Amino acid sequence: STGSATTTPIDSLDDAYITPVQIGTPAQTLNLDFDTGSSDLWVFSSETTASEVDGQTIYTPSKSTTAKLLSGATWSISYGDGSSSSGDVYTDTVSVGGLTVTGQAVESAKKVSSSFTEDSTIDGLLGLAFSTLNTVSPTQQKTFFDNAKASLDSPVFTADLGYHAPGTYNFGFIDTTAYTGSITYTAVSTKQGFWEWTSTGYAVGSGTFKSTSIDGIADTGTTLLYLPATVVSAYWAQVSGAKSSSSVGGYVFPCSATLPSFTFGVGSARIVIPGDYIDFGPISTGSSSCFGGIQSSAGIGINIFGDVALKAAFVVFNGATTPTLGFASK
Ligand SMILES: NCc1ccc(C(F)(F)F)cc1
Ligand SMILES: NCc1ccc(C(F)(F)F)cc1
Repeated sequence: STGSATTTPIDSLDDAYITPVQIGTPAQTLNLDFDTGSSDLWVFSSETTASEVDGQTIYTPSKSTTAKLLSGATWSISYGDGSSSSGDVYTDTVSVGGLTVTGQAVESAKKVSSSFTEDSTIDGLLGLAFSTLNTVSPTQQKTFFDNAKASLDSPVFTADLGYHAPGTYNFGFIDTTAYTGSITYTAVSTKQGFWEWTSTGYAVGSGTFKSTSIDGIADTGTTLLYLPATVVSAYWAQVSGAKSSSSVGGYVFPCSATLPSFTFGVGSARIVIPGDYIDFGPISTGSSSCFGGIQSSAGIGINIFGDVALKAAFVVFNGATTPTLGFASK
């Protein structure tokens, strides 16, 4: 079987993408952030502290005839940005675009950090990294993808994120009408639990392609592109007036400038990120300084191919026994 769902940017900057997901019987529809950088399906719920909820749709297990409390199980997660949440665990039926999984672990948030409370458009996360990163204790739980793998026609899902426009998450099949040319596949290391791969190099604008290995993760749950300091310096050196700002915490540039494109290598193929994709607008309302979509990974410890890069391509997450990542222009 297969599944297909539309994903929609939450704001005018493509800061995140939400996808409707049906939980429980009868269905309770929540808009979740599909995150290939984590492995927990957690939701705002009727158990979440009342002061920590500001407009989100909540999951109510007491109204679901298929929800079962997973006795003794707890979860606690901390994200690379300092976000955090925790609670208990239910099992319930979960459907994504027609694709249904029974007995999926649904982690009910009892406490959420402020960054989640202030985001009224995101009702929770659906993790799509490898199940070894799941935080449920004492019994680790499988992701939605891992539980659906056996029933899928093909053990793959694809991300087709839009630039200021809706996109598509497909489960179980590859839409050959959604990309141009061929798909270039590259090896994935699962040793850290991520969709970790190695890019073959980069180029800035119309400049020479620099062949160099960049190890990083494909993360739909991260907004920006985080690359080594040498690469990021070479990019912003081509933008007049650009500078790294300690008070802002990243590279900023004059909003009147035009940004060059950024190319990254996938094997022998090249994915081109248009310069417009790197513009994330004024650092504050009315400011003439704009925030850059390519930032240094030095403070993070790992390079992250976030939405800025991924939305420039059709991306195949091949969860075969030897997992691979496929990239294609679109
Ligand atoms: N999108 C989930 C995520 C967030 C942060 C990280 C970090 F910081 F650990 F790399 C990995 C995955
Ligand atoms: N990378 C996972 C993630 C996704 C969204 C958020 C936000 F936007 F809610 F802060 C935090 C962490």
